[PDB]
Amino acid sequence: LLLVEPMMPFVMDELQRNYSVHRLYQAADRPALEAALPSIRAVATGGGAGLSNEWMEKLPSLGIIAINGVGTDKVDLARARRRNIDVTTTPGVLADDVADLGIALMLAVLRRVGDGDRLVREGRWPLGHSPKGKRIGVLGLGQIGRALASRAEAFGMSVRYWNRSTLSGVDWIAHQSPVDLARDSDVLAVCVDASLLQALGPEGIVVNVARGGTIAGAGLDVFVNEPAIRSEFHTTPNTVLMPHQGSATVETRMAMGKLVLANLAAHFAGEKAPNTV
Amino acid sequence: LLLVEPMMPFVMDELQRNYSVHRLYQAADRPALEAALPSIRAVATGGGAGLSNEWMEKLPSLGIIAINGVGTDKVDLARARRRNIDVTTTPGVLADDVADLGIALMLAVLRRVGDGDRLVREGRWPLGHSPKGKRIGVLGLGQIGRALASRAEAFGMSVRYWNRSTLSGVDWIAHQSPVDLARDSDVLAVCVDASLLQALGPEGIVVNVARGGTIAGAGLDVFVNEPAIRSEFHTTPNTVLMPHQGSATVETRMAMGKLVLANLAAHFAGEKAPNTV
Repeated sequence: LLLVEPMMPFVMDELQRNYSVHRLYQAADRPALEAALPSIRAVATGGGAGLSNEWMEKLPSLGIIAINGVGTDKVDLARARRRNIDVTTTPGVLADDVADLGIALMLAVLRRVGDGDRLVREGRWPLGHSPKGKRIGVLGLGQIGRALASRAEAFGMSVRYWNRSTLSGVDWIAHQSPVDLARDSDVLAVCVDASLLQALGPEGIVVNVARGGTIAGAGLDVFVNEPAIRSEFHTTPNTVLMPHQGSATVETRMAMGKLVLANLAAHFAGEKAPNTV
Repeated sequence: LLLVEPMMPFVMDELQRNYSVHRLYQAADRPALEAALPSIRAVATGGGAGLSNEWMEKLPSLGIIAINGVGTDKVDLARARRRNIDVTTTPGVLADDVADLGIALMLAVLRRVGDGDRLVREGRWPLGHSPKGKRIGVLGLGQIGRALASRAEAFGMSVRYWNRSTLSGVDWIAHQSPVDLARDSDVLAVCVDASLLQALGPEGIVVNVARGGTIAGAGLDVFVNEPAIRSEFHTTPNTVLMPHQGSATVETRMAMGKLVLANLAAHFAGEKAPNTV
């Protein structure tokens, strides 16, 4: 198969067992890759790389593109369909961990875990804030959104959210719009402005986990244009940053690999891949 | 009154209102302090400073020593009692926040929040671990211990503890001894060895919140001999450190100050202070 990207060593080993694997990225198998083109039926890739139309046209036998991830911007979905190729993903596997990091970053800002850690490390050794009884506003109550809210309930936080729709079974309150949400939040969780930022007040904080002195802090794991990131952040204050590590756990990556394996053996088994999109 | 230590500006203001306050630590009121000695009935202090016997003997009218804290090693309890002095504390106020930091440090090690934050800040931009389905062993299931366990349940963790006694109402399992606990834990929470450390294995981690390559990490907020702390820590790996910030929140310190105020006005009101110990 065509392995467009490296995945985990042990997702690799699961491949080199069932499959003769040609890695697009390794020079040491460019020849045998070229050879194999007509007898290549499977591509394993990630959301970031996808599979260009050029490469697709190079693979006449290709029947499946298995995406280690849920991103589809890097592959032409309908085009594969017209070539009768199955394009799969790995749904419902990463939200919890993304929600863990969101909470971790939150405690990190709340409790000065960055500023506090360096000051000991920088042999330099300010009161923090408790989450208890504070309004957590959640922007986008999806999978990641719900996970993060319940986790936030354990800290004595009251949940409010923006919405898209209202959720049954919980006592969380829904706000009409994002600014409504901000004016009623002590910590804003972005799980999908200046004026929004301004409505959070000087005690409030923002926590990013999705895409890229008037506020008291921010914990950001995702930024616009990455990783050539603003620069001021590393300088800013009351800021905890992450190299987009939302889903970066062994467990999640292992859960995602197994899914990728599952759609593979399925297709080679004459079946329609279960995670076809 | 005798204010042995600084407390929060607004605990201060609550004092300078009801009380003529002489700060032992400020030179600018050493005279008026000396004067006041015989007409001083109240000391406000913290666990670290207490009130030496020498000073106690200097204060003939003293009827109350209000401790902003629960530490009593820095004051002779029975001696005050024999002088009929009421020594109060501020119980049941800080456990939750100490448990918050314990969890925060945990996520911090689990999810490489230190190593991850600097690498972005150090413009340098390793898979982490999820807590879900991992055994959290709790060493000392007291107030802080219980708070921390429930918070850990929200992350999909299974609670085990060492014990002192068994807790009704929950499905947490009790282990006979500390080493038994270690051999059955993925994260060890110290809330009260080499062999214990060794029983945690190479994936396990230790999180300190109480007193001072064979393990995968550690988050320490309290160390032996502080703050002249080992030094190797700042060098060690997979380590998040805190300048003993267990209780360092505004809310907790505010909750503690109010208690201290309460025992004060009580005693001057001819009553027996409520937090007398």
